Amino acid sequence: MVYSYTEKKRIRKDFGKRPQVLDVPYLLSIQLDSFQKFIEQDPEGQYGLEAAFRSVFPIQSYSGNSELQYVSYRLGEPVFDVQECQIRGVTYSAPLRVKLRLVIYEREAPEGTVKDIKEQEVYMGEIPLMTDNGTFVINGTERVIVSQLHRSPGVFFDSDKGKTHSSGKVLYNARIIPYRGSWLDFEFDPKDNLFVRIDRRRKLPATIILRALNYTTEQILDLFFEKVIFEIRDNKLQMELVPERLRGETASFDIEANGKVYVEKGRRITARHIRQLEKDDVKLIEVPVEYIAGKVVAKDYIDESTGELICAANMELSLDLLAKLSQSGHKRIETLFTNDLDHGPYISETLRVDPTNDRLSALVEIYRMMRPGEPPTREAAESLFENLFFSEDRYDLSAVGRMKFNRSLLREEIEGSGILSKDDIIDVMKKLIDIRNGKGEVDDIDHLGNRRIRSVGEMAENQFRVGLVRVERAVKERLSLGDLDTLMPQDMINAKPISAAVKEFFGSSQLSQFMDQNNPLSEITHKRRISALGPGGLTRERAGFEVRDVHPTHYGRVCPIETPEGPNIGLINSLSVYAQTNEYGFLETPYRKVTDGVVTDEIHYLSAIEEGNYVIAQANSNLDEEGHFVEDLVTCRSKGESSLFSRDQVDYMDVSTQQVVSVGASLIPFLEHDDANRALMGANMQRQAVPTLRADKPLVGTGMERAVAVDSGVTAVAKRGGVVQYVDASRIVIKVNEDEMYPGEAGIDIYNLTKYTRSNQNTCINQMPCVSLGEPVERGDVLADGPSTDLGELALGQNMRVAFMPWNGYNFEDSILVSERVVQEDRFTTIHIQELACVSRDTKLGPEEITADIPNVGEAALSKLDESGIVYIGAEVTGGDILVGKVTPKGETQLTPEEKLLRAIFGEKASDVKDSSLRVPNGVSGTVIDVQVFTRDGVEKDKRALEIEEMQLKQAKKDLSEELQILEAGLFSRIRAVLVAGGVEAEKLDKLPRDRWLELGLTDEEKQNQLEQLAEQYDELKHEFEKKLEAKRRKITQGDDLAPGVLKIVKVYLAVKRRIQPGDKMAGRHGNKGVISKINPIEDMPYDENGTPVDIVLNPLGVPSRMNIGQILETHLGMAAKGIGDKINAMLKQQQEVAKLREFIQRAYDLGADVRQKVDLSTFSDEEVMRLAENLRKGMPIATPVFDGAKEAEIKELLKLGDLPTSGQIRLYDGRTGEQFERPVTVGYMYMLKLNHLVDDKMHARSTGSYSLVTQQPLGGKAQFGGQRFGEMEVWALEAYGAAYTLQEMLTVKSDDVNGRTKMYKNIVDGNHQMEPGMPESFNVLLKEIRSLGINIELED
Amino acid sequence: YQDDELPVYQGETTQTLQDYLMWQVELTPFTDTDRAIATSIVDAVDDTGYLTIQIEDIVDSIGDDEIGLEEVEAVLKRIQRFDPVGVAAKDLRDCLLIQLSQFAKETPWLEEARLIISDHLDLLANHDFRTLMRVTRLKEEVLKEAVNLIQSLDXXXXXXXXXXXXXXXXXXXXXXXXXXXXXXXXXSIPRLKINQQYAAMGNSARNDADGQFIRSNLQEARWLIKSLESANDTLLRVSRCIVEQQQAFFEQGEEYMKPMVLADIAQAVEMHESTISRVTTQKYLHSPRGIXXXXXXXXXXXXXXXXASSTAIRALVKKLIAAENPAKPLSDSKLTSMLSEQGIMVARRTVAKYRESLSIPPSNQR
Amino acid sequence: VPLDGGRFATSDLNDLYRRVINRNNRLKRLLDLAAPDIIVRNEKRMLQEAVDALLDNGRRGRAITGSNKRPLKSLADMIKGKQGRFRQNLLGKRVDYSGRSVITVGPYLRLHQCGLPKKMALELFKPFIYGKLELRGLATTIKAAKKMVEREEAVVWDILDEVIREHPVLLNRAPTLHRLGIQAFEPVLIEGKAIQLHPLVCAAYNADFDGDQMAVHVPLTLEAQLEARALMMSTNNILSPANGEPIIVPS
Amino acid sequence: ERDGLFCARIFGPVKDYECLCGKYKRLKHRGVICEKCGVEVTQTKVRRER
RNA sequence: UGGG
Repeated sequence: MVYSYTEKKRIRKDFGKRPQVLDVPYLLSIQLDSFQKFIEQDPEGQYGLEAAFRSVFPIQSYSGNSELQYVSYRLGEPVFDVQECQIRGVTYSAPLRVKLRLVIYEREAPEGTVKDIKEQEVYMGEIPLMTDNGTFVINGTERVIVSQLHRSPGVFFDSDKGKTHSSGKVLYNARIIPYRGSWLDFEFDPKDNLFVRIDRRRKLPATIILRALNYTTEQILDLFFEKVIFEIRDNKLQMELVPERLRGETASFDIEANGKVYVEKGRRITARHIRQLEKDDVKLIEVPVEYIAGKVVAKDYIDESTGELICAANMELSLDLLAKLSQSGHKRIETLFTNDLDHGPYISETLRVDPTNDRLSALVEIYRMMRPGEPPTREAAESLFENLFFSEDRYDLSAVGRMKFNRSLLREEIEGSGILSKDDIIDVMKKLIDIRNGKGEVDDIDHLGNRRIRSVGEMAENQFRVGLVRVERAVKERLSLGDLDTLMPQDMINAKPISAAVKEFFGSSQLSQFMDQNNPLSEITHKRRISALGPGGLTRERAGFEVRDVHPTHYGRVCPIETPEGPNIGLINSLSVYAQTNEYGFLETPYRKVTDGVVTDEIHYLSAIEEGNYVIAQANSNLDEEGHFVEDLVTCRSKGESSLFSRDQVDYMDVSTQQVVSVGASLIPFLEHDDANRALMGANMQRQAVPTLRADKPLVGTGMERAVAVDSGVTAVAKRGGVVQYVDASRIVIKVNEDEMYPGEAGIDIYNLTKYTRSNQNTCINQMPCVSLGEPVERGDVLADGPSTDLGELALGQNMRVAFMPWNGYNFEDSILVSERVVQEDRFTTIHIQELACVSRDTKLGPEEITADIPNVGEAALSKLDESGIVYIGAEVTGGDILVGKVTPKGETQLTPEEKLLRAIFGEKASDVKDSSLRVPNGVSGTVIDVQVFTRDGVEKDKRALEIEEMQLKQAKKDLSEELQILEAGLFSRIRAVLVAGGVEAEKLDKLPRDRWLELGLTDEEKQNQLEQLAEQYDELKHEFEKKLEAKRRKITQGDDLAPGVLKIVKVYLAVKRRIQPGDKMAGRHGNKGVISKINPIEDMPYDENGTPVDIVLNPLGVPSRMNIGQILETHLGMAAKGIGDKINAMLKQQQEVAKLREFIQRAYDLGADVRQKVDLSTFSDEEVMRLAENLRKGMPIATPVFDGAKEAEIKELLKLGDLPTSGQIRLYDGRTGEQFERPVTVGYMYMLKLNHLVDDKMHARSTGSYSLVTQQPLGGKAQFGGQRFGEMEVWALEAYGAAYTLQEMLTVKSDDVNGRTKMYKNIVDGNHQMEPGMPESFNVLLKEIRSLGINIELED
Repeated sequence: YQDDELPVYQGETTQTLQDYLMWQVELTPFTDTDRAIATSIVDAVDDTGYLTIQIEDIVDSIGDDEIGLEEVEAVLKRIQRFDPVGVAAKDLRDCLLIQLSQFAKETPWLEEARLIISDHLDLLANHDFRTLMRVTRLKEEVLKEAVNLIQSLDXXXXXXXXXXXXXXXXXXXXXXXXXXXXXXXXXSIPRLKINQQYAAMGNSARNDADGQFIRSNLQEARWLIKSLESANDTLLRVSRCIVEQQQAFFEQGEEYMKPMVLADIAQAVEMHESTISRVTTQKYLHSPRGIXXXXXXXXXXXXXXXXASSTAIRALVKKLIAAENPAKPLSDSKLTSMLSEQGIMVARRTVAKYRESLSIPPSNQR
Repeated sequence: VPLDGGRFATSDLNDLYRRVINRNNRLKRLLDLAAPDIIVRNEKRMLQEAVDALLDNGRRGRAITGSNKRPLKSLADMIKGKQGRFRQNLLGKRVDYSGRSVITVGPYLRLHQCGLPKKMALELFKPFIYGKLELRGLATTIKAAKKMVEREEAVVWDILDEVIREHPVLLNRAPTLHRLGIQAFEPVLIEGKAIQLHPLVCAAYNADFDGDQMAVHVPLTLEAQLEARALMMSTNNILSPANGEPIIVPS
Repeated sequence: ERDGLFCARIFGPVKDYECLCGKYKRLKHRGVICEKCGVEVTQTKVRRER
């Protein structure tokens, strides 16, 4: 335990205090999981290639009876690896093999085929592959794609907030949104009528859209309403009783029931009389006539004598109609309830809005009402109805639409057809009215349970589907006139829409951009990101208010801390450490089951809807040995709230406390002691850190750095470890142990470490061996460390000794002062790498050769150039020196003696060729690293291109011969065994070459078996390794693909060193970013009683205002951190015995209460104690978890172990006057960071640059020499001062005056200092732009 | 950070900078007429900056009214020094004379030889020295540092230039050979025209106006689409048909070339000559040789019944006169007889001009 | 502005002219042809939409390009900039001699002075440098003095010291609100890549030092130096014209 | 092209004082009409004026 | 994407 083979070198101290149930996962897995979902064979139809294949296929031409049947698919092996394909600048992809067969139906026969043709498929498209590090390599780029955040398809009931007409009326609408196709919306107007909006068109009533569903008015009222039974016959005039349906009522007359009084006139409507009359059983009783005039007939009743009828529905009656309907002979007439308390009259007004009760008519008004164009032909109405409404291809809800659709309606089935049925939208309408009736709740938009994310797999599947349908459109047309086509699955498929669709999506998009190469943490947080943008998207500006606010469902899924500030606030987010994604695309978070009074160790992942109903315990809570709670009242959360609950009322447990913080902010110790916004800045500034020469371990830390560094994929992870054989800077090999081995071929592990290589930000990356020799390796090891990594631990910055005071007022506001010692020690130094390219192209005048130095240039620049005009490796190029020369011929020379005389003295070219060359720009100084030049097939390479081929061939042969050497090593071992078995000549047997001629015949069995088998193995391994070496050599040298117009490409790399300077722009992880005002010498820095000056000094003024207590705690805990290491170092200066050092180390690690760290000495025997001591000589890596920290008692005790003053303050003396400062001073060690922002590129100071051809103004860009900008508020200010000439020179002469330039400059050279203003050209531009219009403007004399 | 469509904007190209001599004269402290005379001088400066017109033509073109040549001459010599080591003055002597005046003003054997070599006998000493070594009185290799110093003396101007217009062909039309057939596959093909029509079709139904705009927005757009997609498809089909006709009709790999009347290639597709000959003007061809769909359509009767036009003859004639003259024949008629021995029926009178043409040293190589 | 990669590039507003002239030549060629009235009415409508789309892009047909889509631009949007005067005129000009560096703060350089980087120098003052090089007789031709500046001889540093001594240089920040955001100070050459600003004046800029950049301008001629020295000197004006309570007060 | 946008003749000469079809190159010829077209000599800054 |  607690080994890992790295950790035995250096131990971290953890304060613990709470256990961790589950380990941190791979944490990139979900990303790869998406890729793992895109490529696989799924018979069930899961999202991937098979879903699009079964979606588009089978395909058939119209009335041609020809079908195509696709069967599965297959993927081939890439032509290159990651390294070589990244170096050559070629995209990294894989071939696509998807088989399909052609079937020709029989002519003029039912359900028959004359012949079927199954042949091999044609090569189409290229599908890239996601690297093990999680990047998509295209054109030599990292190209990390960010996941998308959007709303899930389904039904959304919205209250809209109820403010529309200002009259204070609530309006409940709803939106059914499918996955693809037209969106359907239902809305209420203040008129209290139902209206329908289809694809944001004009508002139409809900009756005209339902009328096309073949529901008659009687079926509409009978289906969508509950009619009360009423019958008036023989003057009785009685109705049925509705005690439960009728609550409140107004009685205008006495109501008696079965001869007994029931409700008196003006009687109380309270539940007393309702229950009194409800207890007794009363049949239908008579009522007065006045109650009928308020009722409305539901169904359509006709007289039995004659055929005519009265209207349809939604029409009241009169006292004169009772004679007609009573004389007609109708015994019973069903009428709707006509009672408004919770319910109310609806849909009646909508019936009154439109005349059309019929499918044909309503189809006409919906057709012509939608499309402004050609009126309906009665074909277009049905074609747009069936095509735009539910259909197989156009309308698909699939799993999210059907699942959320059935869940919103409380339906039992979780699946169904991909299209809506007739009763589905009717149910949406019934519940939709039920929301207005007062029953039900309004779903929130910001609620995450309805908010779904997508990944690269589903989007790439969508684009591949769009391309495959785009081809499917063209395939159907060629099958009609094709008749019999030999080898049909060959030329009938074009790969241009496929490779162009997927190559266009991966190549260019707003969700696919360059990965940040600075630090591994910026890579991890770059690969894990949430964005509301994308194809459905939320673009910007709009929809940005409530949505940006924090919602309680964001607790254990997205980190509230990390987010950019000004533009993107509330949009970009970061997932939690333990957060994962469901198969359906929903985020869940784990919990810990609690049964009875004990807490079970099993975990259960819950979603928002699942966790909302149950109760989850608070993060920090005590525990017992059996798992019982110490306190009865436990803080918990039920629904959207928090409060105390009983020990038996809590369902689950929060497990770890870090579930609410992402990986970037998980490296901030004592997060509770810093402000929320300042920690938001601290997590942002730590991602911009630039790596340096040597990474120093942080004294104050967390312990998440290990999983971040090993899971970032930057370092070298050792697989199937074993005894190390050979080590080296660029190569490390390991001999695998015999325990885990694959039978046959033997072989050992080889590792090629990545040397200095250009970045996207121009920085450098490197790897160095962490092991020496003769030590084993366990699986899951770290062989090398990438940039800003130390022994597998992630150190992205360098510690310093902080002193808090002002020093002679040199620190002002947030600024900082640095000692010269930091500059002398080389700390805070970075290296950049710049790529330079020169192209040679074939023009109209013929090819452009690169050779024969440069014309019209002295030998000064020619001495540095050779090998066809390229610089040597290791040369230092400064200034405007030409790195690569080039000659472009010009053949326009004709005749006259001046040409012959010009060619007499000089000859050769005689100035017929231009001097254009690479021409390295100024402001760049450094040496050369690598020559990347690419050449063309059959262009007769020559030059130096053969040297790199000899290097690659020598390397491939050198590292290739090792495995073979092992092959005949073991082979000669076995042959040695069989020759020693009998007739052993001892050393003489090894002295004779060629296996001593196979030891003659020896025994007969070995002569017919062992000898021929041994020679067969020798010839097989020999010729096999020679064949593989020849194929590899043929693989090294290959013609590089390039454009038909380009001839040859030259690329050379440069390196530049950058040292710390007053430009500064440093930062901490607590949100503190200063600048360097002055660099003081060591003599001027304050020193303690021992004479040790402080390295860095900060201003305390920012501590109370910015509310950062983690800084000071980091300084004191840094003192207690380094003091112990100084004790071990002081003990090692005297070469103390292993016993005393063992007692001091063991006494050092076991301190503190609890901390649940059981690591202890008296285990490692002899050495490895002195190794870890020599490792911790510099300092002790104390690790502090995020939400579990240390305390003042632990800091003071651990500090008193180092004999340091408990108050954390030490006396200091002045470095100049030497006087003692009044009051003590807090000293410490804080972790310091450098930022990519430097004054090297931020200084310009333009004098006279190039001018634009339009408006005669300078440009704005640096390098191309921008003149910055002079704005409107500046003219406002200069008008506030009242200076006419100071602004007058800047408005005209310095900008828009053509003659003011030359004449002004001429007056300045002579020293006249005369203005002589002139007329601006931009005003003339405005003049002409107005003159183009019919408006005339003219100056006056 | 891609900013959607990207800048894609007019941009106001800032390069220009053909001649800065105007900005140089603008800073020269002239009085009154010297500025106008200087502007008259700088206008006649050639792009090469070696020999510019005639000194008398300037003065005759000034509209003198006195202002004799003694002034404008001092303006010449005056600007030539402020020039980048020199400009114009022609004569081919004044360039090297001014370049050596302010360069050094000392070294071993600079001015002593430079004055006589620059003054006279230069053109006589350009080919070889020989007897001139006895005229200059120098002994053996003493002049090696002199002429060696002149070699570095060097077109006098053309230092600034700054002409980014390199004029590249790029793609255009391509052909390929394989499986025993060197047949072009029309190896361009953006497909944008094809793609745009397909893509634009989606665009027509995307107005989202509610005005329908069936009369103007819908029919006109459709017409434009038919009009541009049909025109691009017809142009691409004509270019592919002409590229295939010229491909199959003549083979580049085979030695020599076959003359094609404009009519034979026009008679293959049965199209008028002007239509195809106009298509072959600005359209080039890219194969794995050289770098035009115009030089491969050269027509000539070759003036013989036994065989090809002039391209084959011209290449052959330069391949003949290339290696020849072991001694110093310096002969064109002998090349016309050797060419006549193959049955080409060369006149041998106009043969030299053809042979001489296009950088050939003949007949001045004698 | 033809590009070598894209051959001849055409502006979005250029196609409107060839479109209106195209439909105009169609209407004129088809007019005298003596054709039915429906076709010539359709031609009048197409030309009407063409001219109306040329003058005003917004509303109406809002014609869309095939390749780049977008509404493109018409004369109404091409007036100036944003369809204001702001971008290319009315204080939209970039002038010259501007800023672009970081600001620092020393506890020296009296309140009328500011540290000017010596590398930031030698460039803004090039006209003065050439003037004094031609005045003192150390050179003759302008190109010779240009080579002397490019070779940065030690004498050029002394002459530059003579130039910068009393020559004022005015400072301004990027989001200037009140008038005190832009002032005029006396430069003093300092060794470094940044500018040292007086601390007490920083409160007038309402900024802090995180490494913020700045804007710098150099007045030319003469009267501009008198308007900078007599007005924008922070030693000349203290009381802010808002409260009347003093500013630059230490903190 | 003649009679077109930014055409020669009207709107001014394209390059320096040169004229079409190689006539009246520079300098002493100012007021004049070219043989083939109405091209005249100008500083070429008139492109904005016309 | 990022800085005030």
